[PDB]
Amino acid sequence: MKKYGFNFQWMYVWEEGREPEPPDKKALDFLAETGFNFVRIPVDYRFWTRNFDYFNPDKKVFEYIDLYLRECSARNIHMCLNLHRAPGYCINRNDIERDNLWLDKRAQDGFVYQWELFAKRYKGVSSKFLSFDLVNEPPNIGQYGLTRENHASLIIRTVEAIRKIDPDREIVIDGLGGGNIAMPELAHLGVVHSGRGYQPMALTHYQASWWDGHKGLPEPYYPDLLWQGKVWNKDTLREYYKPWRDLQQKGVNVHIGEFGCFNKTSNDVAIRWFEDVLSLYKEFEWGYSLWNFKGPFGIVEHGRPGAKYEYYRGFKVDRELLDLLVENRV
Repeated sequence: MKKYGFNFQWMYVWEEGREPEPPDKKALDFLAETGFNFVRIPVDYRFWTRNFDYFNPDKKVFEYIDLYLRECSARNIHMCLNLHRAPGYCINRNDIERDNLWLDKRAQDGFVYQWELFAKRYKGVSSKFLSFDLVNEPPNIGQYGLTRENHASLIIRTVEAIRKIDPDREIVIDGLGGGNIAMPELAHLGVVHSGRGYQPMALTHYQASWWDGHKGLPEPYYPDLLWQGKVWNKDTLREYYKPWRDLQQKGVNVHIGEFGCFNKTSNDVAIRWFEDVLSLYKEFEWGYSLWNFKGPFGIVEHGRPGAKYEYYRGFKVDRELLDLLVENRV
């Protein structure tokens, strides 16, 4: 059974005094009632770590993760725990970190220790219900000193550390270059390779303040969107996914950990793009997880101009988008 669901930001970004959110049981009920069976939980290690003191985690905070797992499992939903901001790295505001995970031994030791903590805490929980997504969207080769070699070495070290404690724990790794680049060098590790559905960024992240490349972009149109001297359409998406498909043909399990469109793009344009990526996922037999359930990248009153919402099982949803998400499952 393929994994279809949503990412939830309950413990996504830490701020002084901010407590992680309780699981959104009503949202989880919606997922269960509409056939979704997957939830990705990207977390900020600062929720349990003070001033980079990696080896002194506040384990009391893990009770929230226990709760998320319990509520997901009760509704037959698989939970994928991800370190979004990990010791020494976050794709967003990496400058806030003291260390650099890709080169610093102290950060790597802290990172491995975090994963060993979770491996020990959840040893015995079936992979049917729980998987570990090591680190969200690693940077581009040449950024922060990352190379395919040192990234692979760190992933292998972490995977071996987790497996020494719990050999049955399913592990997921994100593609390089912000989840865009396939990793044939890690194909034999027996882990899920997780890609993304945000291309073309000119469409999905149009007017997204956190994305530097949004500067000077024209109002998105689709298909055949001209961006960076390249025309984007379904054929271009196939080219983009080819390296991932080549790996899947070799026996590697692939999944789309995050995908979606921001809420500044015209809805007709967004829907047209969704039809292409989702039809490709169906053809490839890939599972997928939308970035938001509620929010700009979600199905509940996202806000795109032209969109219409209707009450359905507890929420005001974009029925057209919800239908597309359901129709492309295999």
